[PDB]
Amino acid sequence: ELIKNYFFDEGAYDYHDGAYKHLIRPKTKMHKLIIPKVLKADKIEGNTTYYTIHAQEGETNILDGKATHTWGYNGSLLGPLIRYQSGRHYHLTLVNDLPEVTTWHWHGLNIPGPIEDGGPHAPVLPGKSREIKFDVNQPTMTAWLHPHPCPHTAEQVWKGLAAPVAVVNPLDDLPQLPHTWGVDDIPLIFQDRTFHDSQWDYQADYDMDGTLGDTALVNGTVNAEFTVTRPCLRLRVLNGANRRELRLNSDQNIVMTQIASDGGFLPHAIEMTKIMLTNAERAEILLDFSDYKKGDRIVLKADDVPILTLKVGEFTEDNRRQLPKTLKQIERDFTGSPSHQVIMEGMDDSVRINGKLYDMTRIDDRQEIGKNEIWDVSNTNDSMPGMGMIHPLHMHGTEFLVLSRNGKKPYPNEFGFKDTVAVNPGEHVKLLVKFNVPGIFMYHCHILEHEDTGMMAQIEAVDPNNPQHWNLKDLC
Amino acid sequence: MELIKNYFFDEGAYDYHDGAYKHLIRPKTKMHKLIIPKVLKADKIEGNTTYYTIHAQEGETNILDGKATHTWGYNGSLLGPLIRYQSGRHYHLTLVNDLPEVTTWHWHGLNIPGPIEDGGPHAPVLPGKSREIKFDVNQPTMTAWLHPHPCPHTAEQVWKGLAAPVAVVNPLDDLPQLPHTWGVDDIPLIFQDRTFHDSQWDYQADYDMDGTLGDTALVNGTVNAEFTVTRPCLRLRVLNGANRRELRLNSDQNIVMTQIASDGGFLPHAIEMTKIMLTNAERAEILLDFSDYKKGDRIVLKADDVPILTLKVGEFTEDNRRQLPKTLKQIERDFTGSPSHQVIMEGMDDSVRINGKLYDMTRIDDRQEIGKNEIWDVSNTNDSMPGMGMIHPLHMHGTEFLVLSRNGKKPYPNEFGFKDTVAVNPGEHVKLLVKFNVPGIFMYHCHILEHEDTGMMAQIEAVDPNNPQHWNLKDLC
Ligand SMILES: [Cu+2]
Ligand SMILES: [Cu+2]
Ligand SMILES: [Cu+2]
Ligand SMILES: [Cu+2]
Ligand SMILES: [Cu+2]
Ligand SMILES: [Cu+2]
Ligand SMILES: [Cu+2]
Ligand SMILES: [Cu+2]
Repeated sequence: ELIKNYFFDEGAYDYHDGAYKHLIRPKTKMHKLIIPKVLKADKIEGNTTYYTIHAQEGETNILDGKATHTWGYNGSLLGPLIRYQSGRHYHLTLVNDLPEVTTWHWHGLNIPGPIEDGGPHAPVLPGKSREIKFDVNQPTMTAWLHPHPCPHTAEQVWKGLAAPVAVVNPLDDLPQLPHTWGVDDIPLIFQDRTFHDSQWDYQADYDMDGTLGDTALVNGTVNAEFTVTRPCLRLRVLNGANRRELRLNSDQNIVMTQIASDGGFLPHAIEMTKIMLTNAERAEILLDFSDYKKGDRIVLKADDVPILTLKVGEFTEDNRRQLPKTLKQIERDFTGSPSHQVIMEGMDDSVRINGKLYDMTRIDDRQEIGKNEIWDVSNTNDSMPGMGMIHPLHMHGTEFLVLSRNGKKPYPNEFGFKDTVAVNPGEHVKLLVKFNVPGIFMYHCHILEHEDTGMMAQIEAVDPNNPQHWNLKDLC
Repeated sequence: MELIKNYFFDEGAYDYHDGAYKHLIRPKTKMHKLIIPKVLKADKIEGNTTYYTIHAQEGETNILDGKATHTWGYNGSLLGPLIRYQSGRHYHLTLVNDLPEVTTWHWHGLNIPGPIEDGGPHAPVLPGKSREIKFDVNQPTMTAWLHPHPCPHTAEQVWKGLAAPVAVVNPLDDLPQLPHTWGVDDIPLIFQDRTFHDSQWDYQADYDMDGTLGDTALVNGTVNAEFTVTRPCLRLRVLNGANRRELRLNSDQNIVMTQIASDGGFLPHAIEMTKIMLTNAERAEILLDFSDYKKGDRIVLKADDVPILTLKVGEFTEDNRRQLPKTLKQIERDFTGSPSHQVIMEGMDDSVRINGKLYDMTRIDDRQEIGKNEIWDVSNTNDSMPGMGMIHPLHMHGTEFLVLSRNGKKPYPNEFGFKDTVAVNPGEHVKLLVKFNVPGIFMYHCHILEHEDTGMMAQIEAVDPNNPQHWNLKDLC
């Protein structure tokens, strides 16, 4: 009934690789946890909400010595909480104030591709800016924004470009849940970085099988501590490393109630003392500190290494509210042969999707919008422990259902919608996919060095009432 | 603890189930700034007595952005000002009539001597003439209101534009933690439905015996109302002052409403909810909190899927949040036994009848000794079969009462506090606990005003056993 173990096949974990790097608990002061500021609108005129977002340089005190040269959204590093609302329209002004081209990929949002998507087709030259419009129609969930150029996605994210996104659909939201951002409701944006005189050098730490960093960050903070002012606490976890798998445990094995995955809430909640997330996998979780006095620390650790210390303070309210046994209604009853097939293969430099690398001008698949197709994403690495690797399939422009893993029921927290799934070596994952808008989307391994090296294919979501010519140019 | 994500009353008997119901049309005008009713300044304070003058008058109000709209109003063109009382005080009121027909001043909420001070259908003020009245006030901290209650034009007159919010602060039960800065962190939300004929209100045209409905929603006589929130906590004093329309208040972002009070003062404990339903005259004081909102973000409040008020978040000047006690007000509720009174509300359209009889102004329909706690059994004999039924709100003059039971089950979560107006669903027996404090003749009537007019009104005598006053009843109607 209670889960006390990490989910994916241990034999293929990251630490088996020959160029892994353990996390080093840094000898710095416990820093206070940085909450990303809420992005105010520039104006509201109707059902349209206006947003401006500068991607810009800056210097951030992360260590207690020098500043660190960082890139960031509307800031020095990282980015603000960008709230959307299902059933609204949004005009965004994407300013580029970096010295190289960037994009704005809305990892989670189901908006037209490839321009709004912010995939490798929506470049913004330095100095220049861009405007975009899109409706939003999807469930209540946590998304995020990262650059997705070609082929420098990895470098950019490393530099410090990431930002949490919150998409509240009034129709499936639970406002019982802690919603006081910063107090009872916080992000946990896990990242791994190496410091060279308090500076991040991507070129130095680069590895084509995934760039690892010896120090863990949390919302751009190191040795982060957070004072819990309230009994319930909703963490919105996110692995935004380039490769590192996030193995989240606690030093007192506090029960984590996972209420949501990437693409919205789970049918039912899932209690567990530990959790593994691959790159870009989100998890919304609830902890309860009723049975703790004041001053008691609860350390959260990536693997062996502390990353966030939850210090119990004087509770101001009681913010515990009854939840429904069924968090969200989802039809899962769908059988039949897969009408699509994705064969992820190779490691290091052998990374390829269905034998091919990425061609920006090519369409690699087509699927009618609105229809429920079944995909078969697989991984042909060596299952023999140590030989294998865990690739996470991400798909733009859609949330999908995990139906099965090699015929068997998916892990207990995979019944809810997902836009990012882990694929173990020798595993056939069968997904149920439906595209709501039309347009060109990507599907790619979300280890960002694999993406850069061509583990990226495109799909056209076709409207049957508007066959569209796509004139797609290569940009690299 | 749970969060209420639903209205309360039986959906099968909602207003929209009427054959000739009218959906609310969002009117196509410019967003208007919400009109806050000015404070009623005293005319003089000498001692424990505060002097008040109130002219009911005509005028012309800019509601739509084209032509003016002929309105009736208290000390103004439309509606009226915030009238403040204070428990344990005496008040001399000069009620001036500057209308072209007879009106009264019914103080809906106040527990003052009937039927002259009450402003019931016995306290007419002929045009041009005026009246003076004296009364103490001794009741809890609560939101009341003033509407005209003549025979039988109560409905017409309210429609013309006669209403006013009333605030009664008893020092003994008042919570000064709560936002008290009227116009800033503390505002009314007087919901009214009206139809415009070339920017003009025609009651006669829109009249229906089963309740007059209007295609446009007003809020403090404002249309497309916006209000700038200059502060984190905001205390709305919600009031349905329509003739029939039931106010189903919801938000498109499901902001939690913490109900602190009902009609007759505060609730024992606060009640969080994302939605709420109020029948006519039912008042609800609620708290919204905008902590988790940046600046510029709109929060729409809508009546049954039609916006009525846009709360725009502005630059907070203060933090006005203050910890509230788990118990907002202590109330004895433990009271058993057989009902010593019975009210049988029956009929729709013009079948409206209390215990089989219509309204007779010269007849006393019941008697109860003051001070004592009697139990009533208000009920409704409409058809429970969905569609076929109607929700009648029982109002009683001169008293606040406690809802004990609804068909033997506990009352809705926000009905433990005192009330002067209760909804009665079809097939429902509501058992109330009532006590009159002053003596005098009071009404009890359905507060759909076109029923009150057709004659869904009965009278009760509140009898002082020690000092009876002989009652001779004459009809003006
Ligand atoms: Cu994405
Ligand atoms: Cu991504
Ligand atoms: Cu991507
Ligand atoms: Cu890969
Ligand atoms: Cu009334
Ligand atoms: Cu009354
Ligand atoms: Cu009345
Ligand atoms: Cu009635």
